[PDB]
Amino acid sequence: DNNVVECIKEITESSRNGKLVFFVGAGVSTLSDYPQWWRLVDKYHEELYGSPKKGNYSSDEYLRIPQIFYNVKGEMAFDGILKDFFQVDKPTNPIHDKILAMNPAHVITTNYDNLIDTACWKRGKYFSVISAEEDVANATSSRYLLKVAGDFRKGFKGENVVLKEDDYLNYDQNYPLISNLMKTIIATHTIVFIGYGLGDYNINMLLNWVRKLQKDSFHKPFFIRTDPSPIENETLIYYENKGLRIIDAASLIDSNEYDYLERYSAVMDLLIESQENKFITKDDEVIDYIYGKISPLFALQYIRKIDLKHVFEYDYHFEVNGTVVRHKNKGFGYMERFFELKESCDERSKLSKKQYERFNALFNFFEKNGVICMAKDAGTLNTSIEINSLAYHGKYDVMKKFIEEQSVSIEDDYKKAFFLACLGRWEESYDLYSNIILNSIDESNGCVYYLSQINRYRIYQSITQAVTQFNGLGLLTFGRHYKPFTDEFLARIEREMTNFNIDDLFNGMPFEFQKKYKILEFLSDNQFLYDDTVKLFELTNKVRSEMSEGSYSFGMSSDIVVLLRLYDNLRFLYENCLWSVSFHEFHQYIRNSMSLLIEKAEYERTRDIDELGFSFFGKKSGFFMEYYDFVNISRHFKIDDIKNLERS
Amino acid sequence: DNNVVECIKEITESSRNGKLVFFVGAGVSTLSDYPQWWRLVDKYHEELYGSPKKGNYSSDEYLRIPQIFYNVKGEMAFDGILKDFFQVDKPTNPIHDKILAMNPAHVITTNYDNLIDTACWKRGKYFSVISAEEDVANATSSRYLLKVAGDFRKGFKGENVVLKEDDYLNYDQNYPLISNLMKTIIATHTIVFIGYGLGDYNINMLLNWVRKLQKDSFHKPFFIRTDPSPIENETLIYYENKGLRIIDAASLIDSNEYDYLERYSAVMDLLIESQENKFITKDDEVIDYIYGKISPLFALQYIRKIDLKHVFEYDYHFEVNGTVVRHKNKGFGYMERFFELKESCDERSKLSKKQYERFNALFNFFEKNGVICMAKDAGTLNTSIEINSLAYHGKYDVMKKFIEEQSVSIEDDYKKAFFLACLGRWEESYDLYSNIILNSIDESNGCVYYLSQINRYRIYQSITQAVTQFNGLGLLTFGRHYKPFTDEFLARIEREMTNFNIDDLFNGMPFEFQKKYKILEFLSDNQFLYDDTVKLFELTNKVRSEMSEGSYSFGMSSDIVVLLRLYDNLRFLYENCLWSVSFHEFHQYIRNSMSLLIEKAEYERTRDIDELGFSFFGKKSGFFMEYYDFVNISRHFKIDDIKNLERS
Amino acid sequence: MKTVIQDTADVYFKRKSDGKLVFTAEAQTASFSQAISEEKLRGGIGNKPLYILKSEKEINLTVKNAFFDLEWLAMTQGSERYEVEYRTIAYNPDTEEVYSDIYIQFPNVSPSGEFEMSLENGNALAPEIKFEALADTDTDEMAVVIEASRD
Amino acid sequence: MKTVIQDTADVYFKRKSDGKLVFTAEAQTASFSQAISEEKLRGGIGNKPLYILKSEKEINLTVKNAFFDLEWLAMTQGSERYEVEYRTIAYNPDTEEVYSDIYIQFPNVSPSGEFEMSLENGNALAPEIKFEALADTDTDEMAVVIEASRD
Repeated sequence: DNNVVECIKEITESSRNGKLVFFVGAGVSTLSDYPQWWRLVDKYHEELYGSPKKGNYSSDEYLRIPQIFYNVKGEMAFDGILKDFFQVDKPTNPIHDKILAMNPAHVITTNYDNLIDTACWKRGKYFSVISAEEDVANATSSRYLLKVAGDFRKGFKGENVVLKEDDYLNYDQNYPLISNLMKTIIATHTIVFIGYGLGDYNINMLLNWVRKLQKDSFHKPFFIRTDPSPIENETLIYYENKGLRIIDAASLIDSNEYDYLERYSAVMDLLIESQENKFITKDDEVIDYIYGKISPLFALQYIRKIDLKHVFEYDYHFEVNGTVVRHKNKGFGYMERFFELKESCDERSKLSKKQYERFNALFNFFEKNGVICMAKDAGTLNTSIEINSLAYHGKYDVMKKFIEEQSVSIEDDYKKAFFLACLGRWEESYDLYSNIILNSIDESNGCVYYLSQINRYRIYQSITQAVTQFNGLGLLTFGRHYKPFTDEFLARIEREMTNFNIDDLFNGMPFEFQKKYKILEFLSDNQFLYDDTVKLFELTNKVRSEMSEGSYSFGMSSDIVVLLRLYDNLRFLYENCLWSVSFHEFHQYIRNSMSLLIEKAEYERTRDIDELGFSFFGKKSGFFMEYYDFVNISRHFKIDDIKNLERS
Repeated sequence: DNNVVECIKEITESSRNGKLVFFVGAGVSTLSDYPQWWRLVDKYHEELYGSPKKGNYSSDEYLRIPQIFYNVKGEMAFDGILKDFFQVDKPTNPIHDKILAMNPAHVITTNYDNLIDTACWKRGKYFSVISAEEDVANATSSRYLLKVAGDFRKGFKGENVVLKEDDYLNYDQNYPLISNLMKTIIATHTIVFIGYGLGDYNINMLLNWVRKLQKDSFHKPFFIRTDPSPIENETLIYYENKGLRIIDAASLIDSNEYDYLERYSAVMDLLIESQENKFITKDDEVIDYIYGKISPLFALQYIRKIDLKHVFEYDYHFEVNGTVVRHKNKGFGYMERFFELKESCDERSKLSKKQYERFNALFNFFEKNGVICMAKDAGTLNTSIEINSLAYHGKYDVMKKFIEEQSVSIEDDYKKAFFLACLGRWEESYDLYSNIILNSIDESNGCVYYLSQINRYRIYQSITQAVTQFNGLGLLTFGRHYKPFTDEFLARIEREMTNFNIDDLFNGMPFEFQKKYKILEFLSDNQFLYDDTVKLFELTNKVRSEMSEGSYSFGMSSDIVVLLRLYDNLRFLYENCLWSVSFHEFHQYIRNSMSLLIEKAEYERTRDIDELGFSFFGKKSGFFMEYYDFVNISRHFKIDDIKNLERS
Repeated sequence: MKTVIQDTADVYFKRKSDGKLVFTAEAQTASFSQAISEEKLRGGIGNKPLYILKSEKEINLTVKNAFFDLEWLAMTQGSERYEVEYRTIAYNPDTEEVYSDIYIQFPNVSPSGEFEMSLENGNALAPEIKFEALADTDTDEMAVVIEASRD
Repeated sequence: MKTVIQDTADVYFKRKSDGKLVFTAEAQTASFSQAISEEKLRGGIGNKPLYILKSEKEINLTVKNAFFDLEWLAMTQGSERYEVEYRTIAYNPDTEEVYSDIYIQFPNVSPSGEFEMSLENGNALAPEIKFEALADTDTDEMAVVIEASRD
């Protein structure tokens, strides 16, 4: 039915970002064969007289009988009976394993036992058990295990866990902060109940008053009903206009009136479904979801290949050769479907303009990178190497001419900031990124905001590093203390950057950012080089020890993937126009890469060939260096390669 | 003033723990040329009676007169004056940045203007600014901006603003969600007041509201007294009795009455400039500061001094052999005093019995951690690389006897589990780790817990790396398939793997561990090796440039460096009883520098001395086959490496 | 287009005295080795030999792209030393057309690879294998190369 | 107490034409590089050349210092023949006693600093300084040593 699938899909989507809190009701405790208050009021009535009242007690008798018993007999007898009743120790039941398996964030309980805490204990997560008004002020974590009702950790006495109707009268006057945090959690997260009927008038009146405050902006929590008998439609509409969303287990499974725990089993079975890729079976819906994912980053014009797997949650392992392979895809072949659609024009003609509007968008950057097919049927591949980075082209006059040009729009402002940084002077560059941060939210452009964060960060890093360089060193070198920056500028930048560290730069941004920009976070932290150089220094010895006795083929030997990643990550920052294009990391990367190229070439060149050494690859790539490589040598090369690699 | 001393000490406490949230006041908002409220009151009087009040307005009149204006003309001219007097942009003040410099948990805004929004947006964080009932619900982010005064982002209408007498009359229902979340924010985090006036005293109402029953679990917030007139002892007495901590700006330093800027800035920069150590003063506070941090350091077995992350929040740099270089020192040198007390004998007797015992323990631990002396007095030192091992050498009978007994402490069970796992008996290891995780919950010793947990994932990762080619490669090598595991164990391990990961292991542990055991973050990711590999490669290329040049290097520029890092890595993951020694090319991480240290001395056995080789180093350092070198050989040796080092 | 070297090479096996066909195909690694080493094992003789041509030989062979097979795997789930054949295509630099093929085969091969990788970060399978080409005492063995392009 | 052994060194600078005192407390790396080489510098005419003595002689110095001197640094804030005088000691393996001191002096050193310590993370300062050996046209210079092992 539409309502039930809608409800479960709501639960899943809210959980995916981690906004779920589960109301531990008393039903779970009695699900563990724990005797209830039914047994607990008995001896009270027996000392009262010698016979339980036939029929169901009203909402007042249940609270008043222990009150009468206490006020008549004594607190000492009250606590003694509390010991005689609350000393039972029981194991867990599969309910707790499930409810923890839902990966909650916060836990609140009203049943007065401690079974959920020990279920967490075995499960191995950390929670803060708060049960006294003084526990709140010393919160030892950001996860809170509230117990509004209170536990018996500090004993079995009245301060402890109480069910005295006088204490029902004593409201928040005892425990104000508990109610405060209860209202807070009910307000921030989406709420689900479990293990309760309709016998807590208090909670419903809280909810009704809450909905009376928020007016029409109230997030309706969810409720589960375990009645074998059906709940009538008028009651459902009453609770709907009440503000509660009921999910009825009766419409889901069929059982006996005394089945009990097997209904809860089923309701957790309903909850536990948590997936997205399992609903991709339609040919069109493949491209529908694909577009819905890929679209937000049109502002970026290129992405890295082995980086690209980060978007797709590692479901496919993207070989840098432009071909893709399955990594964690347990469902339909949506990339296999897309690649078989690519080579079939008749299937391309079986689509409307609704998908053509997204095919047009895909085309541009998809072929800009150059992904072809999978690794199975692929034949002879070939990548395109070209650089439009004029800053890489070493023509500063034209960039000055473009700098003198006025402003057009946000993307153009980003490019101009990139060239201003390219000239070396930074004052007006920082001013420009300042204004662009001011007005970026006016256009509400997501990716460029974080790109600009990284911009201003690495600009400041470069300025301060150069300052440390002129800091001392300059006087001895240039003879005069050249001060190219006003002391006011330094004072301002230092006063606005006392504490800023980049680690939380991905933690303080709106949570809607990462869901569409998971891949791009890797450019913030110091991992700008760790993911790259590892494979470089692996393949280095790989080929160096491959040596000249085998591991032999014409176009799979040695640097095959090396050129792929080499010119794939070459223009990544060099075409998106990011800034640390002058950093010893790229000195390092280019020098290593170029050395591997020359090494494979000249180890092919002079290798001894008995009969089969030259039968394989009876042609050589010879390392025919291109203009790009020469510019690399000009820019980021100190040995420049022969300076040591001619003695060696 | 000693009072001021513990106040600043506790501000430093709340500075980093994340317990701090600010309550911004009207003084700073006025400090931005923002037209004050009394001027709008005068304008209201002018448009109402055409005459100004002679004498100061009463407390009610300020919000009372606007009721008259609203009632007699109407909201037409009300919104007209809203337009006319609140459509004025203003330039920002430095107080905003100074406040945000400390990164508070949230901001409570009693100002209509969005200046706080400007400061926050150019700071770098986006806060979920809340102003109405609709605003709480859609809050996606976890960091909030709280404008109790309200904003004008919803337009220049009196409905959204809280400047109406009926509103303070009806605040209890119109905007209750913000009120309750405000109370919670007060409760769960420390509070400081800034720039707050003396007209309505939000302190008055809220202090009364929470004092209503605040028994013993409240941390009184701290108010900076801003007006030029000095505070009175009677006034301070009244307020402290009331529940506020009042610090007078003139109680530190005095200037002109209208010079609010210099006063407030002086107070706030006094409070800020304390980094971590400026009030230690005498020697009694020398011992306790290092005490509270290094007391947990006695728990662990052996630590790489490269792993000395933030011993003192990155205050000082601890290099290879064990000397100290000041990294972030500006105040008291609390390490030189302790080290010289270690150097001196008579001054040791100044320590009391407990103090002397702690000093003896600290000196012993410094002996056991390889730290000897600072570079200030570092001379001819020698550190013991005598490896302490039982499985790294292979005395299998020792653990085969060490297993057959009943343990007493959890540490015994931990080391037994590690030893047994090293033996290949990986089945009962899971049940044992279960026993530790289950029983080690009601106890305050968590490093063992963390390491126990991180074993699980790595061992299971190895096991999963095994079974696939056990049903694969298995018949490729030894022909006959085998089943070292049952189906129930496979089902249980798959079930536990399904809803588990490693990314949140550190985030899953309490705050106290995160403070005391913050170094233990690096090892439980995977790229650690990935991250020290790049350091090793930089060292590799430096050493190989040295060999290609032949450059003489004085002292400790030895690939020993390299190889002493080799011992560091070969000791760390072993002494702590961690399976993490048994991984993938960890082996090749050994291998590269292993064959490399062969090549370094191999080429090095050619030194073409000219004038300085004999004089500087007669009886040269000499390459000798180390015993630990041989253990490396017989613990890691493949065959291909032998081949290439043979032909090399 | 600009600068990348590309071909393909497959990896095929079989079983001696059997029609069992279960192994990885099309390994991008398909790595191989050859070596001839000599040592001081003849430093002393009766001073009247003819020759022995000892010539210690060494042959590694490693292939890795997984997905061996599922049928013969299932049949064997319930020591002939196998047999291996290799195929490589050589292109003419002057004409650049598919005209020539290279055939490689070894009678005996021993897959002897280490059985403990256990990488922390879960790879895409990647069960790398290595092989040693064995030789009997009768004759032949090693490599039988057949040259195509009989045009 | 096993073999974590190591020594220390002293580095002294000086500015010529006056008694300026500049020095370095310690030099950890202290990478000393000496290069002698030649490629081709002879035409080969005039029948008997009667002479050739070309020899590329370069001396490289490298120190790391955290002690400049404010006495002059502050005054300059509001060149000279940095000439360098290295100082060190030597030990006799037979006795292992402090008996010999070794001095190394350069009267003409011009610092050749590279303005590219562009790095992401904040290091422990460590401003490594690299020097070049400069020579005049008159005579001598380069290196001078003093021996203090008299007994």
